[PDB]
Amino acid sequence: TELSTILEES
Amino acid sequence: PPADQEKLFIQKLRQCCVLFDFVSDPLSDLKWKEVKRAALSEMVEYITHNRNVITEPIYPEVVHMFAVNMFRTLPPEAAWPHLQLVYEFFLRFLESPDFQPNIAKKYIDQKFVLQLLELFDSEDPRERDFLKTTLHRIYGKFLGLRAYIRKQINNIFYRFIYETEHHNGIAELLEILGSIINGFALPLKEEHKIFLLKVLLPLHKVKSLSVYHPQLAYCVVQFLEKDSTLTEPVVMALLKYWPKTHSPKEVMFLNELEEILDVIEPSEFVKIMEPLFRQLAKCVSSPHFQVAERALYYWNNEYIMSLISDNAAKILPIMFPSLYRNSK
Repeated sequence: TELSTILEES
Repeated sequence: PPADQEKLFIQKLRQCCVLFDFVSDPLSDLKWKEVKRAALSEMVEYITHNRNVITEPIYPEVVHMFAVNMFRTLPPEAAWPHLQLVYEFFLRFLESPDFQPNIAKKYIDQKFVLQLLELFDSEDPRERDFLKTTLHRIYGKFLGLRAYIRKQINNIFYRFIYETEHHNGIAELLEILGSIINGFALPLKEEHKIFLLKVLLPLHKVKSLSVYHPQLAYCVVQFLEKDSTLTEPVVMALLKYWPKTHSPKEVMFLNELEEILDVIEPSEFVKIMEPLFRQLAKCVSSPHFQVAERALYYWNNEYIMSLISDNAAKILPIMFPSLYRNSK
């Protein structure tokens, strides 16, 4: 579990 | 057309909300634990592989079943087989391509993510790993909760720095934020910059830094790859929070300091190179061999020698004073 990036804004 | 398939799903979810504990009769207890474990395993494989099974009435039942089993009082655990299946079932519920956040937002509210954060103080690392993945998925799918989740994570950090100084989920929370920082928008908003200077940097002061240090260093480096302007107050803060008492703890600062130098801009390097190499010179002459070995490894870094060769007029008189002087 490295956790994928979460984009703040599209 | 017939809700028999949906009604049985709701039945089995509601059946898992019975915290019976038969006691007295051990056989009836094992029979109950089996049917609950079997029902959970059946629903895990059902929601993972069958398509179009997460209908609208299923959402409130799943969130209720998760809340009745998970949201408890943390012990100061033999029931983990059941708990693990509930985490797996909820994770497969969130990750399903049929999962609609427009419907689940009515039940994954602020009160839910607050009780989810209280569980991060669990002493079981397997539980914190499931909580880490679960909250990471909730943040990424519920935009109406992102501001609230960031606010409550800080409240846990402020209490950990200036009050209790005890929380078992500091590392898992920092691992989640590292993925949020990597996706921050072009002009870093003030909220994120205040979080770096007043939360992430003071986290180096806590004594239990050795537990979450790899995760803390990653969040600090990712901040400097987004905005290189923040390099100066970060490096000067590490030098402030640097352990003046020569101990193996300052080996961790040396690792974080090289990881920063690997992404530092040249113009940002010359602004803090003097106070940094003055501390670095103290480490190469430290009585603790372990911290001198780690500092001397900086020369093996290809990029760092390039910044030294370009600033030899100021860095060399600091590292090797008996061999290089300086003037105007």
